[PDB]
Amino acid sequence: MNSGRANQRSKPMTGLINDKKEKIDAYLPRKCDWSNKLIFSNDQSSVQIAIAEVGENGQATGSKTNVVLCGSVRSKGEAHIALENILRERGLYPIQE
Amino acid sequence: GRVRTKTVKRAAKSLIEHYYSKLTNDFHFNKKILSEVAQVPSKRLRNKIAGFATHLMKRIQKGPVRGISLKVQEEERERRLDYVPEKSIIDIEKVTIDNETKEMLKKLGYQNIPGLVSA
Amino acid sequence: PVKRRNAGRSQKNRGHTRTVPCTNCGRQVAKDKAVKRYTVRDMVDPSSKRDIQQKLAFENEKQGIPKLYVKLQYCISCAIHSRVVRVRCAEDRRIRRPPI
Amino acid sequence: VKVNILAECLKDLVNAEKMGKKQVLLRPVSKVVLKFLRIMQKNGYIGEFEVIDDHRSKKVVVELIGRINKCGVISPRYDVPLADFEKWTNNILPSRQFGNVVLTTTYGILTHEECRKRHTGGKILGFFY
Amino acid sequence: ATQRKQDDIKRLLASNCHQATINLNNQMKRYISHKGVNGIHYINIEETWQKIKLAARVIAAVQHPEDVMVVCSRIYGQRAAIKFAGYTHCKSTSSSRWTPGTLTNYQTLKYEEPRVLIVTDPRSDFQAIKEASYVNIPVIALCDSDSPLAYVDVVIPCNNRSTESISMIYWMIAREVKILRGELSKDEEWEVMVDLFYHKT
Amino acid sequence: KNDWQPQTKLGRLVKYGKISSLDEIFKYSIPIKEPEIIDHFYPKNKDVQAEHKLMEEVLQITPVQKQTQAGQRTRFKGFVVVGDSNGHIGLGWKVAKEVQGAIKGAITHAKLNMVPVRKGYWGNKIANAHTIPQKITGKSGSVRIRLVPAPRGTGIVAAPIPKKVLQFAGVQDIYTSSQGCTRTRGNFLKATYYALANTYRYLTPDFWGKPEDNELPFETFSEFLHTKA
RNA sequence: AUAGCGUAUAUUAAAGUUGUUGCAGUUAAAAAGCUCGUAGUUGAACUUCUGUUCAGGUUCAUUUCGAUUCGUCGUGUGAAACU
RNA sequence: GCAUUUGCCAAAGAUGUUUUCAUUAAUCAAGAACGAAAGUUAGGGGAUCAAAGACGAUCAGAUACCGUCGUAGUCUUAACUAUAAACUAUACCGACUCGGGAUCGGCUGGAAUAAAUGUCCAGUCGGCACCGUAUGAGAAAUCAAAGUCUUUGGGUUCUGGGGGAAG
Ligand SMILES: [Mg+2]
Ligand SMILES: [Mg+2]
Ligand SMILES: [Mg+2]
Ligand SMILES: [Mg+2]
Ligand SMILES: [Mg+2]
Ligand SMILES: [Mg+2]
Ligand SMILES: [Mg+2]
Ligand SMILES: [Mg+2]
Ligand SMILES: [Mg+2]
Ligand SMILES: [Mg+2]
Ligand SMILES: [Mg+2]
Ligand SMILES: [Mg+2]
Ligand SMILES: [Zn+2]
Repeated sequence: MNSGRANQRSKPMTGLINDKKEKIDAYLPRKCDWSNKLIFSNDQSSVQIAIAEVGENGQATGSKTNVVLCGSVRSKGEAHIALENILRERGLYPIQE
Repeated sequence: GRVRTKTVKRAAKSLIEHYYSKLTNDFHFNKKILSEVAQVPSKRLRNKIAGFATHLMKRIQKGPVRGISLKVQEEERERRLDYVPEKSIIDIEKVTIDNETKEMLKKLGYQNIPGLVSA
Repeated sequence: PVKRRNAGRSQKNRGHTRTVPCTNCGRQVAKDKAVKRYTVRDMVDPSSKRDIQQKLAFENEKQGIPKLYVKLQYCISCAIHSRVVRVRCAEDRRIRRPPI
Repeated sequence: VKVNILAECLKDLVNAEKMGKKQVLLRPVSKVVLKFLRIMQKNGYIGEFEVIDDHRSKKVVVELIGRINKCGVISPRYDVPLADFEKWTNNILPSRQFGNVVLTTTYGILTHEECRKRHTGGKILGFFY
Repeated sequence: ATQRKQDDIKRLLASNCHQATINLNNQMKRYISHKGVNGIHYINIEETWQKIKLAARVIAAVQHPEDVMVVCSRIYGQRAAIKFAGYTHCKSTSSSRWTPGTLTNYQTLKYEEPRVLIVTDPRSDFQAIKEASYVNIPVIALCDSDSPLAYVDVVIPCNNRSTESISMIYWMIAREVKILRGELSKDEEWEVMVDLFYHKT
Repeated sequence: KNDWQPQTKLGRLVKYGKISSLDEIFKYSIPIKEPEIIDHFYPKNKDVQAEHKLMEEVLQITPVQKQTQAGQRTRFKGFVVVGDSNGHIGLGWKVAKEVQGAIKGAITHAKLNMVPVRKGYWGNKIANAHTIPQKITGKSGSVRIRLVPAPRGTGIVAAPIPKKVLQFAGVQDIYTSSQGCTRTRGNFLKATYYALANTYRYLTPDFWGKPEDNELPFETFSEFLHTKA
């Protein structure tokens, strides 16, 4: 039962847009990739993990997946889970052999 | 009442820190070394520093000492500590498995991997 | 300012608990609240022990002098004054199995 | 004693969204709870949901992403004439710009907006934003 | 199960990486396979292998290695992790005494600002993790069944009790990082013995 | 020594003119400890017409007492607000035995505390977001403040203190509600500030889609940082 | 403040210090010593779900277009909740 | 409020049910059953303590703390009385939000032995609690509720509105 989660990412995020179709929003916060919360200016503990892409020779491609996680999630110790699953849905975990 | 103070121990730390290769178990040597190396306003002071630094040379000869990090001597000491036999302990081709370990391997299906001896 | 969560007495799941007279004074105190220590001492000073063990008629005694058994129950005022229990800092205050 | 099944299911829901939970088991359930969910889903907040038939009342698993800031019930279910709409949208909702107050009407259960477009009103159920 | 992978799991088993104490932080419920008659808690090794590789991929990801920081308290992983930092060109906490403020206080002498942090026992090294929490710094931890996962991003289930275990974990991670960095062939065996990382008495 | 030598990685990245805008720092949620980084983005060349002029205001100065070894030892606390009327605000406070000291330290504090207020629309969305996207709440000590969005030109309806904060934030139009002991000025100020901060915490419906995935400045600029200066 | 301006008293906001919206009740004033119980207030889930086709508008979007003009109109095509 | 043995009498929870009924329920002005101690009425009883009282001592004064006595009381039948810091100073029914061992009562498997109304292990339902912890609450002390409250409404009784005057 994945459907809503997928549709959620289907379209891009937009700050405030007036009728003249400007973007009014000073910056577009990163949102957590698990809980989907907003990443604070002030968030002491919010984290962005970059994980490398691997060619069949073991080579790093220089390509990176970035997984953002938010303070409440790491803090509750959900992180070690969230990450793994975020890597499943992106097709990067488990690691093939 | 022979307890030694802040100034003196900071001093001694520094003097060993930079100079350890120059320094001797002899007080009378180290005091002259210090005199050349540093600005010490007192005879008495210099001597206290030299004495404590000597003391710490002796303590260093015996082993590790808190507060002083001599990186050259520590890396030499590190290379010292390595010794490797050819066989290791770790034999890939022969490995021993408990009963319970075996049960978990059954769970993963790895129970039969080459070179596994049950106990 | 609730001081203790226990409120000093070990009693829960009941309305009422039997009251005991304090050894030292005799004041009635709650059996939960009471500072109770069981004491097994010897009736006699070690020196005095030597003296008596000389004179014991029956040589078939191996530690053949009885111990004195006391169940000692103190009201609070008494067990504080008498140092059986003494004032401790807030954090330690909750420590449960302390001795040696 | 259970009063207001919509209230149970709604509060349990919000709780699990708030705890960052990925899904909710919801029990027991009614028409109204399912129509309310069909409403929140249609409107973008919850995701797909599944209904489980135990021979009695029922159970409902709800996939949530996270969107819901709050979703409440109002009890008692007051009477909300078209005149009073202003009150309730100002009192209950975070801003004019979004969020819904759901109502039962003789024309069925509606976003308060659906009510202006259907020109009716009168029984307040809950809200979500 | 390639020959490579079989060698990996053999090494891991032999080093007794899968033996845990008896407590289960429930946070670990997923990483633990068997619970024994003797109370010994047994880790699924596949999870271990997977996580090692994942970790290596996080470390390969930081551009400049000195921005990865290994932190160890206990005596076993002092040796092992200083060797790790050696082959991995990253920073080591050598002194078992982690100074409060190391990540937080830009004024301290030990002051660091890594991109990624690696800790040996989340329970022992806890102050490091707590500090990382103040700075937006992600964490790879070596984790036994008794270990708290609060503020831990990558869990590698291990036995962080023994030298054998810790050392060969840091070793395997190092070898895989080497591979990913093209400092080593994927097919080729590594001439560095695990025995280096063991703690000498 | 009027030249700033950065003690922060971010400090280097800022002084050497690498990180583009302030809001960007806010975006990647990079902790600002250095009260220089802020004066950077606000240039002191003094062109009188910019709304990006950075403003400092002392709000409170308190004679705080201590009973110490038979003496009664006084210090001063002070509260300071910093803001450009455009989107950015900070609040700080400091205790010191000399007044102008408390003031300077509190200015520094307030700068370290810079925060991105979000500006929304009340009714139909036309030109300048004159208010907040939602209703939100500050909480400090006993005190509570609720900020409710107001229609165009309503102006700031709020007590002298939170009014001052809000004006520094550049919220033009707002409705206020306050609970608690509000005469505790530090708690009132704090509350208003935290409230203003929660604007960006709220997930409004327009934030729903997939965000951009970027690399942190530090990963991009890694080459720069590892040159030795 | 200003041809007005002080003062006293009742009453309104200030008051979320009467609270339906909307308050408090471990220690600031505040849960009845405890049960039964009538008035009162309060009450679990299920019933024509649904799908297919037509039309009328009403909205929406816009790589459909147009006409003119300082913005409406006509038209697409699909997309909605309707009726 | 309840702690000696045994027998009798009615009662109770939890658990166990692929038993039956089928909304019969929640809370509650009226109205009722209880309700420590002390106290009251009419009989008993009277060992211990022991208000009042009598004395010793102490003291400037002690009609007090200490000591020797001692009545009512303390115990008991029938009756009244209705009150306590009658205290978790925390209303009842119902959901939902963390982790961990242990404990009392059922049940369900499993294991050891000297083979059982006993051990141990793993479940689980219900109790009394405890220990961590909250990116939940609070003025705080603190609170796994005192949480799911300006993002304010699950059901229902009760109580408070500066201090005294004054229960
Ligand atoms: Mg009582
Ligand atoms: Mg007020
Ligand atoms: Mg009082
Ligand atoms: Mg009904
Ligand atoms: Mg009588
Ligand atoms: Mg006299
Ligand atoms: Mg007597
Ligand atoms: Mg059995
Ligand atoms: Mg409150
Ligand atoms: Mg708090
Ligand atoms: Mg607790
Ligand atoms: Mg309320
Ligand atoms: Zn006593």
